[PDB]
Amino acid sequence: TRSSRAGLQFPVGRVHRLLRKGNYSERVGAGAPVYLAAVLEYLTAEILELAGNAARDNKKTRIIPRHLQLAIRNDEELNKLLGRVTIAQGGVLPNI
DNA sequence: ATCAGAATCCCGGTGCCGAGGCCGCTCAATTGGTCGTAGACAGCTCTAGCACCGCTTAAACGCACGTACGCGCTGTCCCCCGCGTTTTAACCTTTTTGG
Repeated sequence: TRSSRAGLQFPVGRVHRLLRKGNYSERVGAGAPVYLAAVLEYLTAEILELAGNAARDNKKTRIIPRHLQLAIRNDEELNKLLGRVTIAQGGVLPNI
């Protein structure tokens, strides 16, 4: 599989097919889906790292939307990235 | 009815084939940088004054804190219905002594 060749866990074939069927360009090079999969995997790893930290901070072993909201709004770079999104059941940060 | 497990089929991966998109080189010449001189309106330094921001006092009145009462999403009382057995009716049948 093309994920194994790149040492990845995200799919390369699926992403290539979505880029192909998304009406983005006439043709798609072979180095774009690998790079994009790597970026997405890095970003999800960062998100899940901070959300797991936030869930342990609450002494829970399973991540809920509240911990995702806390991880997002507590990280400056992520909170700047996800500045317009609202998370259902995410709540708000404690701020008086 | 969702969740876990068995069977298979279709979509990701291998194989091979073609055509062109784009990399590369080379050439043109526009425009962007670079400087220099001259002019003068704009910036600036400063002075001076006052008006507006900020602190302080007062008033009150209208939100919060609190106890008493209100209301449409959920608990009791009943208008409505299909269906049962019943009540009521028009009808048919049979026979009218013995010798």
